Amino acid sequence: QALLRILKETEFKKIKVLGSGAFGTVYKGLWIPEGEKVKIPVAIKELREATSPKANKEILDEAYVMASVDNPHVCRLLGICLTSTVQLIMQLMPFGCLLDYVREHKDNIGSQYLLNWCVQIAKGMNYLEDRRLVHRDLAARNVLVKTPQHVKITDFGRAKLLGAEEKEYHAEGGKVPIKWMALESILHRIYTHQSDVWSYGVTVWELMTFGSKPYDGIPASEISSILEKGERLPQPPICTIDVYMIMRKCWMIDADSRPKFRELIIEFSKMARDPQRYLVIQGDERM
Repeated sequence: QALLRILKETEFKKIKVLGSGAFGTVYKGLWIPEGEKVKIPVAIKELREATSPKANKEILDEAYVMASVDNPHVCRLLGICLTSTVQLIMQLMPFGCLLDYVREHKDNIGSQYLLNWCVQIAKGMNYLEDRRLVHRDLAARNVLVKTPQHVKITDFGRAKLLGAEEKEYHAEGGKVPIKWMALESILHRIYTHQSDVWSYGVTVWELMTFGSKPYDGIPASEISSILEKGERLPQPPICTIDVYMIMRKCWMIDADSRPKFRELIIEFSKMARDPQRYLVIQGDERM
């Protein structure tokens, strides 16, 4: 139940950069246990910014849950460095993220695969919700491919554990993935399990469009007022009215009108067992 290992930042050798963003940077690296000569390849995700004692406490709480995940669709935290800068130690994911996968396999991805990825992502989110984690970071670039049949949700220190009494999380200022965020989050910096549902919706949009960019063209600044105007992301060309109407429910203004992750698992599960009733892909069953 409590498995989290806290390691010395001196036990890691960075080897190459796998990626970098605003929020931090992922290294291909090497763990070398102190007192040991064995070297073991890890991914090292270290946060761009330094953190307050409050920030660390929250990352530390979330980290203890992450280090103990049962679920096939969430990446387990291997270890953590609470040194100068925080570093999450994750297992290497050589296929990379689902966002990349769908962009360069666009022509061989069938309705069956898309709908299965949605079920798996929802299962991982539903499980995180049971562990009381609000993910705050769900996007296609944060779903990793273990095999094309098997995807996993990963975290970069942004998830937040909720006290047994709490239903919200109110966040500080800073950089945010504003085009994946529920409107409450953008307006009031409040996050809940239901704002996670909003992001699931955008992530499913990302997949159904084979890697399209959300609100591409609009600056972050307008997003809030465009959503207030009623605009949402457009219906993807392969979506039936049934799939799209679900995305639209994920982007409802009242977060209690959005579906639950357990309902999302049920809907996409039935769709997943008759893919061609719901997605209209050209050459679909020829892939």
